[PDB]
Amino acid sequence: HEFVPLEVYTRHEIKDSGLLDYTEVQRRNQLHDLRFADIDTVIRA
Amino acid sequence: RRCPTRPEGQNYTEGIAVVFKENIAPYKFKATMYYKDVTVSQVWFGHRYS
Repeated sequence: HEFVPLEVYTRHEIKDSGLLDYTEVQRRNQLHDLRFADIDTVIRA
Repeated sequence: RRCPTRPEGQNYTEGIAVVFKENIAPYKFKATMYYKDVTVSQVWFGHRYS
């Protein structure tokens, strides 16, 4: 007889069951300046 | 003596099954966010520096 690997929920499913992930939210939020702003430019007058 | 007999044997019914489990995965969809970053900066300009 052969037993296949069977499980109700995977690690990915359990981790994604969370409504919010702090890691992903922080990752997306801290890229805000690199995307919607110019970090390097300096304006002097 | 009366020798014992085999059991009746289980009456097995062939069929097709779909097994459902409780859904924990959130309902996902695509949304679009419109907003405005308003940044007001106060600067003090010194003799040599700002």
